Amino acid sequence: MILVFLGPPGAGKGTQAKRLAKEKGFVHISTGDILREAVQKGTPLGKKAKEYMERGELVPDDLIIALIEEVFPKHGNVIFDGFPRTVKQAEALDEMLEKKGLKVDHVLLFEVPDEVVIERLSGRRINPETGEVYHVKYNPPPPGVKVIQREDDKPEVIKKRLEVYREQTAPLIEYYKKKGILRIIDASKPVEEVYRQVLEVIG
Ligand SMILES: Nc1ncnc2c1ncn2[C@@H]1O[C@H](COP(=O)(O)OP(=O)(O)O)[C@@H](O)[C@H]1O
Ligand SMILES: Nc1ncnc2c1ncn2[C@@H]1O[C@H](COP(=O)(O)O)[C@@H](O)[C@H]1O
Ligand code: ALF
Ligand SMILES: [Mg+2]
Repeated sequence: MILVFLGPPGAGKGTQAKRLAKEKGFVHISTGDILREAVQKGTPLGKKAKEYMERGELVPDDLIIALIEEVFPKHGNVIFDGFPRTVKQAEALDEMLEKKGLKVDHVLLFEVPDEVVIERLSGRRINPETGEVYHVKYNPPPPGVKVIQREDDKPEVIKKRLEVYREQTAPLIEYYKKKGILRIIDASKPVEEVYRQVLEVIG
């Protein structure tokens, strides 16, 4: 089974993907997590991607396409979390998979309004050593866990990221609808309820 999680920044895609992957054995491919690792390591990819990410812009397609060619699991279940994020990325994914006799089985759209997105992102905090994600209101970190606010979760950068999503990523909703594989979830609900809806799709 190959899944794509699609939706605005802060919709809860990572939160749900991490759980589904552990509980059901999917390989989790988060382009954001992988890119943040590259930046830390200072690889050619990381050094180039950094300033796009800091501005809330997308990293250029060719870099992301190469990244996915390099890490795409040969066999077994996969969740692509935050990839694809452009039409050209989605076209590349389809081509890659077809060469392997595979296809995307379901694309889960995490629907949530802007006001909710903005609250989730402005209260998001991360453990920079593990990538674990918390929320100051909805899931605060316990004692002993040092967390930070991502630079891209600043108010002006959140604004830009939502703009970028609407212009470049939201067209994927129609791209996948027209493949017959889009499934809608209400990602504005609390975490447990979102997860129930995820399980319903993949079942
Ligand atoms: N259903 C939910 N309700 C409330 N807060 C949530 C929910 N899902 C995730 N969060 C919190 O909202 C923020 C965004 O979640 P995250 O999984 O990082 O989203 P994404 O991967 O889509 O950008 C995080 O701070 C997370 O703790
Ligand atoms: N598929 C992608 N294409 C382009 N840039 C991406 C992609 N995934 C992550 N990014 C970059 O990483 C940032 C964080 O994304 P994420 O961690 O998925 O919320 C984005 O705002 C982009 O700068
Ligand atoms: F996957 Al995001 F901000 F959209 F961590
Ligand atoms: Mg994420």
